[PDB]
Amino acid sequence: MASRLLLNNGAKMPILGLGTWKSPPGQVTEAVKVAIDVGYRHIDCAHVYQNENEVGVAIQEKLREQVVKREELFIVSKLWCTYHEKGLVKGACQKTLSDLKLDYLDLYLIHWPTGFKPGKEFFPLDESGNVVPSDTNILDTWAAMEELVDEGLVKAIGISNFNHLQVEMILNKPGLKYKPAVNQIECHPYLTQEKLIQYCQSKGIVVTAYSPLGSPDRPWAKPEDPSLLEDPRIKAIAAKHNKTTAQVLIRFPMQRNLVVIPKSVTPERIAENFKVFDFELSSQDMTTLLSYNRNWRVCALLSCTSHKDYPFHEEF
Ligand SMILES: NC(=O)c1ccc[n+]([C@@H]2O[C@H](COP(=O)([O-])OP(=O)(O)OC[C@H]3O[C@@H](n4cnc5c(N)ncnc54)[C@H](OP(=O)(O)O)[C@@H]3O)[C@@H](O)[C@H]2O)c1
Ligand SMILES: Cc1ccccc1CC(=O)Nc1cc(C)c(S(=O)(=O)NCC(=O)O)c(C)c1
Repeated sequence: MASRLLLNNGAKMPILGLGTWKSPPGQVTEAVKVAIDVGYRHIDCAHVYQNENEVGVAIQEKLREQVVKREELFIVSKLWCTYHEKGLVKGACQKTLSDLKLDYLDLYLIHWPTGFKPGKEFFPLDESGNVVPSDTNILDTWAAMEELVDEGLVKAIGISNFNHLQVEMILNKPGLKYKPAVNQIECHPYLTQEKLIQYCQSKGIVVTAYSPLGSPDRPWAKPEDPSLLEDPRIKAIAAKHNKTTAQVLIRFPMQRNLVVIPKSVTPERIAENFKVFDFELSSQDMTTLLSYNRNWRVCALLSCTSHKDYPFHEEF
């Protein structure tokens, strides 16, 4: 199938990208270099991951070696919650561009709809442990994001972890200049997101599925949580196609017209995860995979369930 998807800004976004959350600074440079060598042209980053400087080193080296041209790459980053205030958005984007060593981003996303109190702490908590919110609203933050497009800093803007009512809020914003091009959300067989995906696609918004493998290395992974990589039913489907369960889990969202960003710092897995364009899951396989949904969430942002903009109280 097509290796890239058309965005509403006219640009094409590679449907397969490399995730970098939890990728150690001392290993992420080699991971990104190997990914580019193998064919990856889309890298998903974020200032909150604390490794954007090292990711930038890999990108610059490959541009310098002439393995790829800048226009061939699709680099994505995200605005953290403590910079939702209108006057802090540009500076947050500039820090990311400085670390990645690029003069523009192909896509910049609002990481979460929730704004936090500005400061050096990524998760500011009060004397009682709750996250301290900021009195900023999604609409004002969006206007600040639109300004980055007009200034040439980013080619497209989008959102992440927004529920359908929050997406609707932006689409109905008075004076809306640029519609969100992408909504990056958690999606895998245990959290299929049928309703939200249908809603977004019907509005011309491309959906990127994160944690496609169930984020086995998530820090809060409890010793006996569900495990997609070891689900016997998924292993059976992979065996039938002579592919690994990870390849099946990556091919799954692709056939739903979604962009997918598996994360890996292991050279052999980075290469294996890219060999997903040579096989096809049947309609029966897809429907079966969709039946495994349990509404199980890897990223629930539990510390902000009290925030006025917490996205997961709504059904979708
Ligand atoms: N917008 C948001 O709020 C948000 C939230 C969560 C995630 N994300 C993004 O989505 C990306 C992916 O999600 P994620 O990091 O949560 O997890 P993931 O991609 O679902 O899983 C990553 C884990 O799977 C392993 N792995 C990779 N390929 C494998 C293979 N072929 N076989 C067996 N194991 C394999 C990795 O190990 P090794 O690395 O050791 O190989 C790592 O432990 C992120 O890195 C980030 O860019 C964004
Ligand atoms: C428990 C624990 C132990 C060691 C190191 C970190 C943590 C907690 C942790 O990982 N926090 C956290 C960090 C980030 C950076 C995000 S996030 O919002 O950035 N989502 C992940 C992503 O975007 O890939 C979230 C939700 C929680």
